[PDB]
Amino acid sequence: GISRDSRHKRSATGAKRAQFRKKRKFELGRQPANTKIGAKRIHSVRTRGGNKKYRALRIETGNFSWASEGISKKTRIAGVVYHPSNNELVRTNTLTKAAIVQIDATPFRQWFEAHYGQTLRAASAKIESSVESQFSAGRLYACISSRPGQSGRCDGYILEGEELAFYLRRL
Amino acid sequence: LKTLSKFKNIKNVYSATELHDHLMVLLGSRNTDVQKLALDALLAYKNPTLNKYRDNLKNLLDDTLFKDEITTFLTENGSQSIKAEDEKVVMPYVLRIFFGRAQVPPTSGQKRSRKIAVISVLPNFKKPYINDFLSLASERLDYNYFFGNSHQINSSKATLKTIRRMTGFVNIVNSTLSVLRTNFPLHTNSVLQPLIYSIAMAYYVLDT
Amino acid sequence: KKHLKRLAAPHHWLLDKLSGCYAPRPSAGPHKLRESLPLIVFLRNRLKYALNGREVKAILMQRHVKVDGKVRTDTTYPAGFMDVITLDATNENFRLVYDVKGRFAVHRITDEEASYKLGKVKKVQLGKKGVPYVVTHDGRTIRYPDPNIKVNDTVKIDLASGKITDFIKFDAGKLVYVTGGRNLGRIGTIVHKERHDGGFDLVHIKDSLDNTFVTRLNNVFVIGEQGKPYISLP
Amino acid sequence: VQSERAFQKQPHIFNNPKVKTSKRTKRWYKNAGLGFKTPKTAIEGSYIDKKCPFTGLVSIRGKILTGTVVSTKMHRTIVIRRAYLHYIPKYNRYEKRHKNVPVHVSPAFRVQVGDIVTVGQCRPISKTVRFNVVKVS
Amino acid sequence: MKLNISYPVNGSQKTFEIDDEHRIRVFFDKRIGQEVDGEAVGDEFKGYVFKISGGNDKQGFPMKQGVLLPTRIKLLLTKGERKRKSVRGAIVGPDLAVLALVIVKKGEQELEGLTDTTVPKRLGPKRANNIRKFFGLSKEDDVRDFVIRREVTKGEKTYTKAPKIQRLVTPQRLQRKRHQRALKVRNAQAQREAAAEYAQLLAKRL
Amino acid sequence: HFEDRFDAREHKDRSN
Amino acid sequence: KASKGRKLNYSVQDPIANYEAPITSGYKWS
Amino acid sequence: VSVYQVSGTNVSRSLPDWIAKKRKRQLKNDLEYQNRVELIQDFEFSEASNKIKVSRDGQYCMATGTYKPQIHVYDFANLSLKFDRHTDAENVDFTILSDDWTKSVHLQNDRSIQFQNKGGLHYTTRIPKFGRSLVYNKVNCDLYVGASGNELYRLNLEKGRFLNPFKLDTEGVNHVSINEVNGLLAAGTETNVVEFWDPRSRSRVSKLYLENNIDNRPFQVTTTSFRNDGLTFACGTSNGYSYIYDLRTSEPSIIKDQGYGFDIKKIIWLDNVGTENKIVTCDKRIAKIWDRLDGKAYASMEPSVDINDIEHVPGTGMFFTANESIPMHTYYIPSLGPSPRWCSFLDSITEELEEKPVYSNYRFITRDDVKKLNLTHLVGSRVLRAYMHGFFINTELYDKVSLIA
RNA sequence: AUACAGUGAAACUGCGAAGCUCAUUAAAUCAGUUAUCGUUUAUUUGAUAGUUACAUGGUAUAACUGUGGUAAUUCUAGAGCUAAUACAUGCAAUCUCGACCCUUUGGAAGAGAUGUAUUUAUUAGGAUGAUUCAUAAUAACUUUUCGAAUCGCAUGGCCUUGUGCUGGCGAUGGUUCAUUCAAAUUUCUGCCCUAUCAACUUUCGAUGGUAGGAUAGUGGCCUACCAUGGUUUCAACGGGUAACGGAGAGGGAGCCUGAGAAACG
Ligand SMILES: [Mg+2]
Ligand SMILES: [Mg+2]
Ligand SMILES: [Mg+2]
Repeated sequence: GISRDSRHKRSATGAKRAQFRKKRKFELGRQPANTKIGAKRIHSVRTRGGNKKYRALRIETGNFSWASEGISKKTRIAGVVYHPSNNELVRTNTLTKAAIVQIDATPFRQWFEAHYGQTLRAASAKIESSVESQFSAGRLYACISSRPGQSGRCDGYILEGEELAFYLRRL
Repeated sequence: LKTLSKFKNIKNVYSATELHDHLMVLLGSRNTDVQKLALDALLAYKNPTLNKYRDNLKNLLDDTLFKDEITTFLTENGSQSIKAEDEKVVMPYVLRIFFGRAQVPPTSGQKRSRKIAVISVLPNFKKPYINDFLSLASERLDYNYFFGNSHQINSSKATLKTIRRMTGFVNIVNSTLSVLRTNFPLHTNSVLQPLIYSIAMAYYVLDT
Repeated sequence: KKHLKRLAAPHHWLLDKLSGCYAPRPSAGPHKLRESLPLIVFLRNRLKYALNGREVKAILMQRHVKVDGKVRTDTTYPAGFMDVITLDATNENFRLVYDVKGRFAVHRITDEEASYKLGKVKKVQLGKKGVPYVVTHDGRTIRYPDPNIKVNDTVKIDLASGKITDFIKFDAGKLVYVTGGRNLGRIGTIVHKERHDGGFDLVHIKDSLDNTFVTRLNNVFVIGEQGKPYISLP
Repeated sequence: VQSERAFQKQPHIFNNPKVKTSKRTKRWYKNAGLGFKTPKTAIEGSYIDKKCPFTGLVSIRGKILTGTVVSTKMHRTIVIRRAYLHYIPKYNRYEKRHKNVPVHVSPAFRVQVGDIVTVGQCRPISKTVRFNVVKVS
Repeated sequence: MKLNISYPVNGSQKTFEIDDEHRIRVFFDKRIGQEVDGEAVGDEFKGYVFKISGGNDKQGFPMKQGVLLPTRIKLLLTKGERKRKSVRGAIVGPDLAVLALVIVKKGEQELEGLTDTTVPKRLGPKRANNIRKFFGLSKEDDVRDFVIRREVTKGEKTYTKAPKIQRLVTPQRLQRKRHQRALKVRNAQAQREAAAEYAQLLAKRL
Repeated sequence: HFEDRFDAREHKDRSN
Repeated sequence: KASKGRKLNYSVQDPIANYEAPITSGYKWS
Repeated sequence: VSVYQVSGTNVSRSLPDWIAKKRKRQLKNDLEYQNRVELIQDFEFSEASNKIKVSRDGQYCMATGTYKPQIHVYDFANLSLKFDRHTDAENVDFTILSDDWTKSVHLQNDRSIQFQNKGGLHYTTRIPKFGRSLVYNKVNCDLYVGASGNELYRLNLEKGRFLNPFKLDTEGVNHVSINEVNGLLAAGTETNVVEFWDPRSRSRVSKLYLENNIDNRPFQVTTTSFRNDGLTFACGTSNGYSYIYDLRTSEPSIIKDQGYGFDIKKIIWLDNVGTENKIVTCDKRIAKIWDRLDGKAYASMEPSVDINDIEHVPGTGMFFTANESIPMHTYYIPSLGPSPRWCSFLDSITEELEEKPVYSNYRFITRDDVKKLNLTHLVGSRVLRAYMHGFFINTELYDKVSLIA
């Protein structure tokens, strides 16, 4: 039922186009994968060619990257906090690209203590005040950079600097 | 071993404790099938705390769920984490199970990942328990004679088997150091002197 | 589509239009369908060695025909430009070159000439593990090229090993062969390469009679220096 | 610059807050070729435009056209007009015709209604836009 | 209703028509997989235990396990494609023309057609390890000597037929494995040689 | 803009 | 604003016209 | 009492459902799998089930799925799937207008209302803003749709026309319910208030401000339900309490908490079964039956996986629940009432069933809430029982301490 | 032919299955031409993967044997077998810097170094006019992919006589890239009468921006927020047409396979 053909749309001049042919299989679309936080459930979708897509209908963990320290850790996702496109996705805890989520800080905190030998030489260990505050809270704000409905992952990166300040204002 | 598990009262056998000790050794064996049999006989002994976490231990032995169970069952502050009271009873079983997984050779990409996963759960453990895991690695290496005497190596200990065991031990210590880093718990008996005897072992072999 | 009408068959084959209903459809291969001469046409309608398709099939199954030194048994194998066809029973070696009209001409050559061919470098890139390679016009991927080799150059390929023996850069004053457009088959020397970025480049070519013509870059095949072609011309 | 619900940034350009070597945000830019000089206001600007030929992920390839801006009432796009003479054989005479082309304009270019703009083809930016302003005059 | 009773240890099987309704009643309301005592079914069946395995009704439609009804229903069954077919429920009832039973345990008396008769296996092992398991062969012993052979007599001609052993270790497999290893090694040698030659060419250029 | 497309009719003789 | 239905349109929609019929008896209570 | 799980996931939570089936294929040799009884064939959605509803005729069931979003209709007489119908977007809510499965209205998550008929999708319409709940008034023949906006949009199926929408004072309506005997309406606002409207006129009769002495944190009214008699009303708060109100009075007759602190999704009155003073309250985690007047737990249904909805076949002890797992769990309580007519012999095989078994009776506290409530001194005592991250507590004693703190 | 060895029903695997009849539509069909740095691509062709084993299990059944049900079908259940290129599982090296400058091709102490695929983050950046392109590295991720438990013909070279070591030509498989065969969108241009057809489009997107969803991908293709735009007297829109000068397989709706179909299944 979902189609991506442009024939149904009006022309630039405003003329109403008539149906030129039936819907084809080379111009199809599939239902959106409304990913949600929960026990991992993924659905394999056979695409054009022999290729396959993974439909993350539910996912509770993701590989999140602390870019400043150049590390990546697998962490549980707590919940969606803010989504630029629609607030309904925030309300229903839907995971999609660009969604701002809250992630467990335990692995990152452990790594920081192990590497720098300091609870969260001193100049290097210094980090932004906001990130330290979040670490004290127990949850870090991160942005999803993967497309869960396509690759079946919920990978992302920790907010920092101007991005973090901007979103904090938005929150 | 399947017969041992089927005993109605394994606790009441002629030598239950000595059997229990050997069962623990098998639980650490590299062959996961032995672990399942060895674990099964251990569960035949009636112990409430173990019975509570029986499914989690079984999941750990299962290969398909080994990764999921660790992140859920063992993660610090996680909901499925063992209670502080029950750490003492369950952790010795956990350490052996992880020890057997570590002994599994890294012959494929999957096996390499499984070895990494085993070493990555250590920071969740408390320092006394991490020291125990290092101790388990060093029990096989026989070094008390070396430091007891005036630091001379025995020729009989000089065999290709011993070096293989030492290479296995040192690799675990390297992996542990990479993860824990400054938090690594260092003890003379558990880590340092098995390490030192290993270096002394290599020099004697290389020259002789 | 899988069937080709003879009137719809390509010009450069020279096939008679009234032979019948269907013409051979070249199979997929090193050369494009519209730029290839299938072996059935070459053996039957050009050399006249075979009187019908079945005889060509018999010849091929006898393994007498080699294309670029490799035995080919598919009747519609798409032989093409600069391809060496060897029949050892006759001790005949042929090279395919368009004529001024724009049609493949069966040009006999020596054994030494049959030993090598010329390939226009269509692409140059680094492969996995950082191994440079070149893609030629005939689909040959040759690894470890000479660093001076670039796109649009010509490489002399030894058929036995499939290795580059020598190369010729694309530059003014080089002898060039036209492989497309109305000037297909003409031979000349480069004069100027007019460049339009984001659009088709142009090359001006002067023949020995001093006539000058313009052709797109893609349709140019460097074959040697002026007065010293690397291949025997008909 | 940050006038949207989402944070505007040049994708895959990372500014390390920890290092803080330079005050200026790192900026990535490219030259579109064709001897089209990449304007400095793109190089030292502050805008973010995914469809800008110099700082966005859009490549200029294909036909290059010229036209006169006729409308600039929409955001980051304009409507240019290309005029020509159409031949009528029945009366053997030419008559003036025109076609309106919507063209995306990067904010690095300032265009008024009437100036002459040279534009380059690119992938479909929207329903009707297939050209990108690459030079103004 | 007819009782199709099978003794799988012997491999035997025989049908008993039961005219009186009483045995049929004691069978009623059970399910496939349950067990019944033969003594209720009759004295000749005294001491026997019968497991209900399936059956067919008066209209020929089978019983299906997992469907819990005494009547027929149209279920969506597969022989990926699925078709809707009528099938009877798993509850034994008066509408069954034939009921299939398996003898789990033998009783005091021996049934004439089942317990007293044997039917040999049709075929024997064909993989080498299956032969070893059947005869318990040691590794040193060769399966080739223990292959089961059958005699076939056509007219006055007579000869033995034996199966082709599968997964048998033969020189050909060893040669193939050695060839594959050698091919891989040679390929690696050649690629390293080419890389070294390219490196020397670059050194000359530099 | 020049097409540079080979035309069969030009090369064919039209003497007939 | 009217596009995509974001504003409410009160024109009759033929396919759902007379989709369901009201119950004449009414609510159980008087 | 005893709860029997006729179908569902017999495997625990950490075990993933999908692996078990492949290992179950390896374990196909097991006699129990052969002897397993399935009430309804293909009673499982591909990955999860959103909503389940039983036709008023009693002979059909309908349910909605996750991927590809689809509608399953089950024929009880044939104990199988009649058909499955894919949809363009996932379903938030739906209602079955006809006594059978023929006519239904489905509220999708893409802001569109879809009318499904016997042949297929009859018509699709879009409301101004995203909907969260849906209800249909038989007498007035109007379909009422809650939404993110304050308006409560009104669609008349007789006239085929959208009409004046009721203007709620607050923004948003989580749930809307209609009282059959009365005609009243309720709307669950995001703020702790429930607004009652009249369909006869278009007027707000009154509002209830839910009062929670135990918990001071903000909460939303997740669900609302009207009892058959018409003078009793049930509310569900996001914090995890259920309020039963006699409409004439303005105070809660009883406040019972599930204890896990999760939202209350569905509230059902088990008036048909007998001993009408029984009610069901469902979280994601647990759905418990408890006595209306006194607040004593009759029974509990703890599936391993989360609960998206629970539905009760009228007059019987059987319950269907829409879950996050592939199978849709169905629970049979023989004590509550007889098994449905269609599965008559389910009673005979009660022994074979799982016979699954404290969580419902007692309250649960998070570790953080223990510190705030000054319950740390209690820790290590009989009064509280350790459950996983948090420690259980007696319901009444929790109220006293939260009043203290 | 004492495992079988020629031929071979049945059965299990692999490959391919992709004329008619109705309607009608003015450069939305079609023709020429452009782009894909914006995509998928079986097959052909050329390159391309050193990271219990003298060979594992049924976690396996068919054809087949035999017992039956039915009025009956390319309708059926029970009992008993047995195989794979079906289904699952699975295993004593090389290259650099190179002292000793010992021998001056040369050997050589030691120090090092060593898959691929998906997803995300970060660093460096030979090819094109142009790229966040090719490629490499770091840290993790994965329902972690792939990295010959296969077959035919022949029986050579060695010796350490064990059937010990080492082997020739082919078939079938497999990762990635390119090529070929295709497909999908896409730039510009292209002979009717018309104003007695001057507004059309936002009419459940019209024109455009930001983000997301989906797609093989670009794209209002769809969705949330935002701006009010877009075509037109240089003829938009509408109307007529010797515009034969696109649709369906009983009727609508939903789904499945494949490299390729919304399949004449
Ligand atoms: Mg009959
Ligand atoms: Mg190939
Ligand atoms: Mg977009």
